[PDB]
Amino acid sequence: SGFRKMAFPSGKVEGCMVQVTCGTTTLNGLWLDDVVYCPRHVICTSEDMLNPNYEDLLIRKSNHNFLVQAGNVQLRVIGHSMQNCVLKLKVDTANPKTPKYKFVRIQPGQTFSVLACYNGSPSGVYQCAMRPNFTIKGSFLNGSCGSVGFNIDYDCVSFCYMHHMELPTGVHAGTDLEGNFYGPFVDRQTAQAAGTDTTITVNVLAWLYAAVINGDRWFLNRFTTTLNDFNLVAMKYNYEPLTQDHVDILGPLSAQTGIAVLDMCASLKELLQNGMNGRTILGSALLEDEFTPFDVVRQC
Amino acid sequence: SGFRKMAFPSGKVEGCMVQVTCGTTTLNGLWLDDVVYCPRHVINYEDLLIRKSNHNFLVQAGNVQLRVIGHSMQNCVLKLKVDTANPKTPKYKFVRIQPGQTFSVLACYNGSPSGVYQCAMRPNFTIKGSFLNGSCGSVGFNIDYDCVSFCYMHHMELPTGVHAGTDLEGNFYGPFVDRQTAQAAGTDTTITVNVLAWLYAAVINGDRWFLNRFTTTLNDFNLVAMKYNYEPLTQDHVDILGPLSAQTGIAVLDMCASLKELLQNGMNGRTILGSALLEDEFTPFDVVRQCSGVTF
Ligand SMILES: CN(C)CCOc1ccc2c(NC(=O)Cc3cccc(Cl)c3)cncc2c1
Ligand SMILES: CN(C)CCOc1ccc2c(NC(=O)Cc3cccc(Cl)c3)cncc2c1
Ligand SMILES: [Cl-]
Repeated sequence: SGFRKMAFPSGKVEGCMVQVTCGTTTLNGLWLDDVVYCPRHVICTSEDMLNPNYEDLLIRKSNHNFLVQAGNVQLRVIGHSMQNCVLKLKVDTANPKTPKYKFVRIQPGQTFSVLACYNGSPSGVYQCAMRPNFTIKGSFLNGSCGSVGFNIDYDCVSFCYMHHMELPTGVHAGTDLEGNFYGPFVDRQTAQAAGTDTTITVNVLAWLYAAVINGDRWFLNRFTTTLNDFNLVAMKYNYEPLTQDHVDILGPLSAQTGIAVLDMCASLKELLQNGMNGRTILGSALLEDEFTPFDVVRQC
Repeated sequence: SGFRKMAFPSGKVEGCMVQVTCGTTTLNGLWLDDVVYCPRHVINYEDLLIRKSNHNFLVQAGNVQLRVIGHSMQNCVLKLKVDTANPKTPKYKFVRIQPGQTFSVLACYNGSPSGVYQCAMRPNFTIKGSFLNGSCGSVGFNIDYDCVSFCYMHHMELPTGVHAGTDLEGNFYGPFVDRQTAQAAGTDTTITVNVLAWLYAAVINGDRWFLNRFTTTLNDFNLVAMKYNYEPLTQDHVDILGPLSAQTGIAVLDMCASLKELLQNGMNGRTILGSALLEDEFTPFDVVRQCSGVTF
């Protein structure tokens, strides 16, 4: 019993964190086999950030300009290449702590653990989700760039995010491990703003099923709804549309609790209309959207 | 920017988790040097233990079976002497924490770490954890520099869904016993010094709507706080909040008048750090650590 925001154990990722220095800029790198992956803006000065020409900046660099430090040991850079917004530094030593891993690009609504690092040293681990507007609501300070997001399903680490920047509203933007940004962002100091954010509907419904599994039923009702009527109501509260794929994904939790997805959609509509009335659901006074249907089944 | 419930990196603890089986019972153990620590309920405990032999305890570290060469009981923890020292044993200490203090939990099943979360020792000595059957022996910890301080070992779930356990010397937190009997957590209270620390974290992050021009005496604040089931605020707590008070320019008793108005009037449809409730599971040290980026 109980329901917590749970992160994956970070050990397999801690053994991969290194510090990367280029000129006056220092950030974090991910050392897997003989390659260190880091944001390409490590080659930039703050002056270069408005309109950097990364190809022009990188051709001017030599291997010995990149200072890589793994713990108290200096790694030797023997090559470099740029792949989208990530720099891949070939090193002379393979990481003996390299776990079984994959690079995965996630969709909005998906959750992952973040190992926040500074100077190649892990400082903390927290759980978060890719927002519908492609930002993450992280907890990051200057020097956290290169900190990674991951999932550990079984013994394989799936790296899905690398931190690159903080937007003016305090939210964060980054790329997958192939250097492709999530969202319409660029690694440039230019007028960029996150689009209006919305609530991850399929995740709130999963969390309502978690509340039912944990004994809480106060919010249930005798009503059902059509998917279209639910979406018409949900849009008004800045909730993401619920698709038939989401209804299908909620099938197992619906079968376990005996509450049809559209019946649970009707409790959600009522909660949006009424508020919580001094009550809580799983210790929260707000509707939680950072637990996927998969996370609920795994934890409960 | 941003404020998350953050746990310590769990790596140094993952390398210590093992599975312990005795008869039909399987739970988790903590392998430090040549000793495996686990809840004694895995087996009148001294009468039950005298009947056991070393080979009855099946200890598994990954895909390797460890040989038990001895055993002893210390309070509610069983200490299994093994023939192999853990090469991954980190620098560690066993520490007993106070209510209000926070720690990270590495939840395990079958000696395998499944998750890490951050939590607080409630004033009623329970923890609001997330645990299923088989989680027993999962440990709570903090990290100071490169030293792991083990402070909690999970033993059981109470009827209300909250959890109870011991320090690593086997002493329970709270008035609990490790047996099947009618036990209930006492009425819980809010950790006042922690809510104030989280209000300072909100100010540091740009959330100031709850600030007011007023101040209060410590006595008047405590008279009001005792009415809302909030823990008393001591002069030690006021002293501990000193650094955050100096950084934000808001005196502790000035922040108390804000908390008093929040208790009497409510949040009024507003949120603080994305929450509609007052959060009490961040200590003043956790706030300074997260808002400064201390590493391990
Ligand atoms: C001042 N106040 C907002 C405190 C927090 O300050 C910060 C300041 C910087 C942060 C950061 N770094 C960058 O954004 C660097 C950068 C700049 C332009 C483009 C790119 Cl691609 C990269 C990352 N994460 C968090 C950061 C919090
Ligand atoms: C509510 N229930 C239907 C679902 C959750 O099931 C549980 C069931 C058991 C849980 C558990 N184990 C024990 O309590 C075992 C035990 C029994 C009596 C005395 C002692 Cl000292 C130990 C630990 N942590 C979580 C547990 C969640
Ligand atoms: Cl995905």
